[PDB]
Amino acid sequence: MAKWVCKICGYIYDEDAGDPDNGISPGTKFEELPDDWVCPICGAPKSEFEKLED
Ligand SMILES: [Fe+3]
Ligand SMILES: [O+]
Ligand SMILES: [O+]
Ligand SMILES: [O+]
Ligand SMILES: [O+]
Repeated sequence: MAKWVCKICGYIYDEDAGDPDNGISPGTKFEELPDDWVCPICGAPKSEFEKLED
């Protein structure tokens, strides 16, 4: 599945890994993240993430 990078701090949201400590199970697509989800490192909103793909 896809990876997305936080343009602020460099955290990688890996869809295969999810973010289970913050309520997101593995295999959760970025588009399916709640509107209130933020970067677990720096707190950046979803707007500041970019998908790693051409
Ligand atoms: Fe971040
Ligand atoms: O990706
Ligand atoms: O994970
Ligand atoms: O899941
Ligand atoms: O936002």
